[PDB]
Formats: sequence, C-alpha cells, structure tokens
Amino acid sequence: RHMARIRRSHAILKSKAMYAALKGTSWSPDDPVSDYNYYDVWGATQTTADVDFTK
Amino acid sequence: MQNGDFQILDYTGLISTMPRVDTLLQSMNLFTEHFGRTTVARIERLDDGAGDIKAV
Repeated sequence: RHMARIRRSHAILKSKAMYAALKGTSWSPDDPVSDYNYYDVWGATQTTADVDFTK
Repeated sequence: MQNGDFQILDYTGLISTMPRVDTLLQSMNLFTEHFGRTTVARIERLDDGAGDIKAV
C-alpha cells in the first residue's frame, strides 16, 4: 500500500511540473533557489489574444 | 338464460379487464440479489489517495 502511494505521488508531481512549464515558470513550490521566470530569463514578454464572446 | 319468468334471452359471454403493470427496471437486470440468514447487514469501505512532494 505504501509503495503504491509513493508511486502515485511521484506521478502526480510529474504532471504538475509539466503543466507549470506552459505558463512560463519552473516548478519548485518550496524552494526559492530554482524559481525561474522564463519570460524574464530569456528577456521576452507575453502576448494576449483576449476573446470576447458577449458580442 | 331467462328474462323474468316467462321469457328467454340470448347469452353473449363474459368480458374481463385487468390493470397495467410496468416491468422496465426488472428488464434491465440492474440489481443483484443476496440471501442471508438474519435481519442485519454489514458493509466496509476503504479510501486511498496521493499527496504532494515539495522541493528539498
């Protein structure tokens, strides 16, 4: 039972880390050392194609 | 038959009717039947999950 819990906990973390990449940030929830912001690191910006459904 | 006392009749049989009964659910075999011995039943349930893994 404990082994299965450990496996599932690692699997969840992998998916969360992969998701965190798209938003342009590294995943290090409890550590400021490796908390990178890629837009800042590479010197870029985020463009927004906001869509309005009300019209 | 006999109408009154001095007259006769023609007899045409009987008519019968019954109400409706629905059997939709029984046709779906959705339930399972168990036969016990006493009027008390016990059920046990188990839950499991996962957790977070923070950086170290």
